[PDB]
Amino acid sequence: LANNMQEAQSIDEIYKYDKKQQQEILAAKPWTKDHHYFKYCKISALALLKMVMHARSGGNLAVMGLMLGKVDGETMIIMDSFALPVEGTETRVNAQAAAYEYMAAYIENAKQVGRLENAIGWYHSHPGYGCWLSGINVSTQMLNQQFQEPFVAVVIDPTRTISAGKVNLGAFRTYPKGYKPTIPLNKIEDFGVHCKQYYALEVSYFKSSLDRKLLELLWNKYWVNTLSSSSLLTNADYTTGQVFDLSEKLEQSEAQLGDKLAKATRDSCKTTIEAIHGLMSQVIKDKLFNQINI
Amino acid sequence: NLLEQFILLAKGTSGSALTALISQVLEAPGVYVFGELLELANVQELAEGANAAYLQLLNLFAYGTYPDYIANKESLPELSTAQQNKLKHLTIVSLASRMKCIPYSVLLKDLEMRNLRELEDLIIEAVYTDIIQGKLDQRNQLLEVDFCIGRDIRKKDINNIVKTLHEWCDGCEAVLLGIEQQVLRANQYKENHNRTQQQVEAEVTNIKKTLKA
Amino acid sequence: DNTIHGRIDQVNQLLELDHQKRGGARYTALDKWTNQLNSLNQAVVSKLA
Amino acid sequence: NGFIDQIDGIVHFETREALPTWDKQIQSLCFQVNNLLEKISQTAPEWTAQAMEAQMA
Amino acid sequence: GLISARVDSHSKILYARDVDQRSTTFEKSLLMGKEFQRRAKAMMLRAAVLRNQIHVK
Amino acid sequence: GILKQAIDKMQMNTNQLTSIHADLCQLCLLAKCFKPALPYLDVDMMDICKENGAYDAKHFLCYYYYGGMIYTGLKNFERALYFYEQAITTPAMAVSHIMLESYKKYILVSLILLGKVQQLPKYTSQIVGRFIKPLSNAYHELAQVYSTNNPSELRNLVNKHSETFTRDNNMGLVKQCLSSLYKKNIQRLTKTFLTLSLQDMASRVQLSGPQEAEKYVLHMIEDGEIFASINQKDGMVSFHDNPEKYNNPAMLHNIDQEMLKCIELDERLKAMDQEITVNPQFVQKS
Amino acid sequence: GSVSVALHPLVILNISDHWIRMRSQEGRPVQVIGALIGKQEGRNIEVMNSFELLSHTVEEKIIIDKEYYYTKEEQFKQVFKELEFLGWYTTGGPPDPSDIHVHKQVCEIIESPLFLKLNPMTKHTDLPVSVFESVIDIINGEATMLFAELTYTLATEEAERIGVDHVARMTATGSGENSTVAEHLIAQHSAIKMLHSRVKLILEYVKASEAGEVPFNHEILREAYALCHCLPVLSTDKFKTDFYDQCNDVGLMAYLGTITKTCNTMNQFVNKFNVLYDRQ
Repeated sequence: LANNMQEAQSIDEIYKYDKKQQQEILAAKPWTKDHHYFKYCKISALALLKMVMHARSGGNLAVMGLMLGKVDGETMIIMDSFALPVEGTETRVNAQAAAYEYMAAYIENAKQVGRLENAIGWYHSHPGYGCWLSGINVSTQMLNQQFQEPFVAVVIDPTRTISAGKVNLGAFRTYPKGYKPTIPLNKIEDFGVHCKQYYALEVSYFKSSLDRKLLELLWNKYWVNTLSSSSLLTNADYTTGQVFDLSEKLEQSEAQLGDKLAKATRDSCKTTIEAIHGLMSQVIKDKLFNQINI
Repeated sequence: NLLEQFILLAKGTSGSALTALISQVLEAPGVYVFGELLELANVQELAEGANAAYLQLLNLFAYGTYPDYIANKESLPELSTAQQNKLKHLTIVSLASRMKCIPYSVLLKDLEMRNLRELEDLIIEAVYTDIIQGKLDQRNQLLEVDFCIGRDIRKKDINNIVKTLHEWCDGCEAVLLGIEQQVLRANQYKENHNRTQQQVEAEVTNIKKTLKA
Repeated sequence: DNTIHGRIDQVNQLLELDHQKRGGARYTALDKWTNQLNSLNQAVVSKLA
Repeated sequence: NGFIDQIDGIVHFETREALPTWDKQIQSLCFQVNNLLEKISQTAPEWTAQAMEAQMA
Repeated sequence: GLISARVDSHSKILYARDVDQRSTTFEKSLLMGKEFQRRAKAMMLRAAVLRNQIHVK
Repeated sequence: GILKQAIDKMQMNTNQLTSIHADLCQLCLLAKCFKPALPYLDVDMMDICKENGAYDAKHFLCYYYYGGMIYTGLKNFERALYFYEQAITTPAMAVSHIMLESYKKYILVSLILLGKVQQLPKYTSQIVGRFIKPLSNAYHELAQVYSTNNPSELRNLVNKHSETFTRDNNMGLVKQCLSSLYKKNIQRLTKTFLTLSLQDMASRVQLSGPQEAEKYVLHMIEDGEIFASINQKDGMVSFHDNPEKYNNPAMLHNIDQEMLKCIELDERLKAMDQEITVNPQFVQKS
Repeated sequence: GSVSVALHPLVILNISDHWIRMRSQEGRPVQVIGALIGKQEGRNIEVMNSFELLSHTVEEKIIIDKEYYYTKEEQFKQVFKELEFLGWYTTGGPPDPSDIHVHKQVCEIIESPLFLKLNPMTKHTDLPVSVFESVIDIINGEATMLFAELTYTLATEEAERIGVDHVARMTATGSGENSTVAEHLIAQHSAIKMLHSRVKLILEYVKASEAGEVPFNHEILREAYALCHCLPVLSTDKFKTDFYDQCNDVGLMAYLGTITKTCNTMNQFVNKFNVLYDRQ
């Protein structure tokens, strides 16, 4: 924990809110020009944890809520998530009367304490029903996007997440009216009949310096799973798939050349860095264990 | 375990009864490490007299192996099948302690048996009693051991193991140091590159020049 | 007819099955990348000059 | 589970793959270290407490 | 290249040939790297001679 | 040695081609001294000093031509081919005898090293394909005869056009091609057979004798171009083509060396690119 | 002891986010204060959530707002049903009389308030989170009050475990000015450090046993012998061949992957040269 910096780190400016910049970016409205504008959604660790806990706590029923944050450039930042007092069946949720009063009161109370962020989106949980936009979510997301432009639909699946051990969070945004534009068919199948109406987004997560510092001492028995990590063995299929997509991207960039090369180089660097990190861990293990009593 | 009852019931006995209890312990199934028994005062004082052969047999069972037993076959008293089986199992444990890949020829030489079937049966019955765990292989004629019990240790050999542990610690330290060096260098590289980026900053100064012209 | 996965050793009168061909497809993938890179190299060496 | 090679008359039941065995043995070593430390703490709580206190500082 | 086989003209036997995937992949990748390095070292000289504008007048 | 001493103390950086390089290469070629000039040719030469306009194009064409001869005297055909390719691809819209000779020697070296003439890069000057090729015609038909894979006809073709080769001072390069045709045929034989009789090999490669075929195979085994063994009990030759398994630290070292070379190349390219961006020549409103 | 308290790995994240957000907003580090919620089952107290609280300052005294607390208590009951006020938290180091004053003021709300202390500016590897319990002693005269230290647990839900593991295994949060090599090597360094500490403790114990200053245990010594007779783990030739094969494969994957980056730099350089040096 020493021989480094302990003050405001380079992962804390993401948590800083600038009112003037947000006002300028809201007045600019760069989203209306290119409709494929937003492509990245950065969610805080706290927001994701709260969303997953609330979705799982609902049991087999469906739950819904809001999420705060802001928007910068080509990315949407989602910082906090607060639930709603909704009473939904196994398929549909309504949020009839007490949900909106809760929204207004909670936003006002949060602004009282110091929460300077505004509402940035809504989320609703599919209890084992995959991760896609239904014919009602599409309509309500279009309704929200028509007037409150900075918005995003987050879909979470609690049952599948708890059964498979991996979170299933999907960020989506709807195209406006009249916007038309051995390989698996899941690309069309896993979406509803409105597959051409909405498009997904790249979901990433971030955490603060204090978040990582406190989570470093979260538990002191994963060291065994790190020493006997067995890297380059549990994700070989991942690396082969990455190599295949990298070859496809290289072919596309070569066709274009005859700026697309930048993302291909980035993907290649990422895959190679992962492989080199795995080899480094294996070399460290070999030096630690097998180089003793020779 | 089981040796606790034996030592408790043999605490208050001495003489030929002590030798009988020692023989019963050596014949008792499920007992493979006779460490606490040797600490008894009666067994220690048994050295002087006409029954030193039993103490020598106990020491051989605790530390020695089958070739050591066959070296002084005449000196030691006769043993039954259970004692010989236990001695062979302890010899297998001692061999597996040094190397984790025991050739068949070495086992045949030390255990003094002819047929390969007998050796395989002995190894299997030693695996059954859970002293060792491993797999035999007839294609290459070798036994691979994944885990073996810790045999008895003498009082003066403890420093030995201590030394080895010390070595391991040292190695760990070295690795840690190396890692630190590596990361430091990496960070330096990054910062150096950032310096080059700041040199690109000077470029916009030239842009100011094209403002004049 | 692709109903039996094996070959016949006629000299020794043997039939060898197919307990082989493990997950080496990764190598195949790498091969693809190789040739792609080759082409792209030319496209940079004779792009314009 | 296993196959049969008839000319050699050998039934192969199973075979390890080296590196997974390496990881398993490393895990067993770590488990042995943890168990030994737990037993050491159980037998002499005050001595191990003093030793950990001295090592921490 | 129609049929992958090898002829043994001692007992007159046609053996089947199995290609080693890993070795072939490594060899062709090394060949590609060598060719790319040669092309780069040629192009750098080409660019240098273009900067000086060398031609026979 | 005078010019070797002068180069280090007169030119700026070890990667800088100067006119005196051509003079020193000419001196080494004319004096039959090939060793002292080696360190001055192994290093790839990048950037050319302006010499205040005194560096004529001819001095460039000579340096990559005469030096090429050096690499054909030390049996380093790869670097000779590279030097000839660099000499050919010089942009110049005027016929020069140096370019013609470099083209002829490039054809000969490509025929010796490989089984075919390597394709010249398409960015070369179009004068090579308009005036250079028609004048150098005997070498093209020699390449065609080599590619048709008939060792008997190559000797007859060499005999027919002996005066052209002797006029251009090439007696010693085409003969090497004729000799290497047999090695190429033997290697192609190894591409198909696994165990071959010496008489059968002599008949297929037209070596006219089992003893001569055995001697050729032994020489090629010594040189390392082929992987084979000879059993004299039956006069047979077997092929064991399992040289490398990629499971040794030697290949790790080779990959490390390739990585180091690639990294150095990338750093040099990045430095040159960042040096280029200073000039205000363009990028005003775009 | 006292009342067994069960802490979830969501309160601590709430406190950390609170501290980070207010420190970023105010520029300088500050002190944050809130309120915990949970359940009371017999002799067991469980804290599972927390919400922020508003506090004002009168010279030196810190006064917790009561009307805002009441509105928040009425609001949070709609979403969470079996949740009740349990205690209150703050961020700070050693205990302070300001904390005792705040706890005494807060005591007017619930009978047995807890006291969760978080250390955001810790300077050691000691646990930064400490659960304190303030029970009113029967000491007469001056109220000599020392909050009893509590050994809290880490009771956690299944979805909470999944989310906590996902955030713990996160690595893309940085990869900016700090090299990813540093982040990859830090985990290995920490794991090796903990293993080295454990083996150092074992070495110290065996050194003490061989010294004779501690009772001689015949079982732990033989267990140590069994452990120490297996450090060269799986030193067979097949393992060495597999290790070399893996190293060669990763080296090839690095070569194919440095070549493409060099080619991309090539393309950028040639593009720059073909505009800023090419004569139209």
